[PDB]
Amino acid sequence: ASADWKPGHAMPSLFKVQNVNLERCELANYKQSIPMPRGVHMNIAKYMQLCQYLNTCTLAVPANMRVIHFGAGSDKGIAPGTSVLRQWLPTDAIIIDNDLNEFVSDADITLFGDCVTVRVGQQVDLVISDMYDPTGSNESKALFFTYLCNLINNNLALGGSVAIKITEHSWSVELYELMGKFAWWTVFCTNANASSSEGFLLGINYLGTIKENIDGGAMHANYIFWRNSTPMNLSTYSLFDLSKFQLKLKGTPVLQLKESQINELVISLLSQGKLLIRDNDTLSVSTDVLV
Amino acid sequence: NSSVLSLVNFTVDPQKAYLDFVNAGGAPLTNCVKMLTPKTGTGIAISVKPESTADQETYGGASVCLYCRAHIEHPDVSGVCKYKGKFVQIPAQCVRDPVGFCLSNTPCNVCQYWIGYGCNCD
Ligand SMILES: Nc1ncnc2c1ncn2[C@@H]1O[C@H](C[C@@H](N)CC[C@H](N)C(=O)O)[C@@H](O)[C@H]1O
Ligand SMILES: [Zn+2]
Ligand SMILES: [Zn+2]
Repeated sequence: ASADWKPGHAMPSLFKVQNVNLERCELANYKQSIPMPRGVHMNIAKYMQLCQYLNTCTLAVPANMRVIHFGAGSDKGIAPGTSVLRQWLPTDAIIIDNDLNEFVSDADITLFGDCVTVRVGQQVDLVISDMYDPTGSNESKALFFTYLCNLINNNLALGGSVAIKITEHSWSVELYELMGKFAWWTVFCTNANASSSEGFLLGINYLGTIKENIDGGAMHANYIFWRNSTPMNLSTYSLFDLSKFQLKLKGTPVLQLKESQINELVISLLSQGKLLIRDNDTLSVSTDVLV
Repeated sequence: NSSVLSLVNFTVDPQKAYLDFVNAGGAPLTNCVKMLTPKTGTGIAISVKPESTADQETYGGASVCLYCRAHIEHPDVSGVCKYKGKFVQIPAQCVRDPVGFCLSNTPCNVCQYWIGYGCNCD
């Protein structure tokens, strides 16, 4: 099984183009858990495998790279994912993380409270969300997805990317449809958490304009159809060799351009992971006082 | 964890309170963030990326800092933590209590290795 040695599985176009009803998700290895080496939290393997898959994507990686990590906390009050992001990202990357509840992390900036209180003063380069709310029909959810959808439309650099956790029941029509505004997208399921309906909705290289017309409710039905169709074995073999784990130091340029200047060359560079368009000031991220 | 963490809020000497506690048999603080790394690093104490050798484990810095973990003021004159946002290498034989180890040891200054656990300056 070569897929044992890959970090996970990505939803193929074979299933993106289907037209099916939304069914219940039925996973054969449900209630099974991958063992971890003593002292290693499972979310370490899960985040590492997500980073490993993103290593194969055309991520923009500038100097002073702007990364925000939502849902970074745990009931243990620690943030293993943020530490993986620190291990993965360039040393000069700026990591901001956030969670409803108190935690301690290795981020540069840590903000407690509802993600809606998180004020992004300037556009960012990568958004990671592990936000999940454990609280008959399976309809599109609002929750933190309204905030994330607006962030994509306003506070994400052209050329930027997102990786947003969804599950069978925690998902959003609008967020699937926003994936059509990236140069490429998929849902990525780690091998470490293969027995869960969890997936990471990836949008790679934001274009600010519709490249693919997506029916978000039908696409979540296709995602579940794919999960129901696809054996996935628990595994972390991809973590055995970590000699190339760190994100490539691409030196991706950051340009300021007006909308009228964005021609086919610029679209092409954004789409190849070779450019970001946004301000180059210093990033300001803070807690807003709401209501 | 809630036990020893609340315990160091009842003292003016959190370091001694933690060390005395684990020295008396108390359970070390758990849930330190242990990284997966190619055991091919330099072995220095604190580093921007993991640097464990074959005889070490690397941890997220904030998670092995008593002051970070208990949300109490750091003693450093600059007010900035020496571990937070960095990675800390722990000798393999001391992984049972990384928080106590960091409270009990010092990285060399003319050299970045743990004194007694890698620093060969004498
Ligand atoms: N609306 C929200 N705003 C900020 N955080 C949220 C929100 N909703 C859920 N969360 C967080 O979602 C997190 C889900 C956790 N499973 C995250 C685990 C964490 N990513 C890790 O590295 O282990 C919980 O800590 C929630 O508090
Ligand atoms: Zn600290
Ligand atoms: Zn020395």
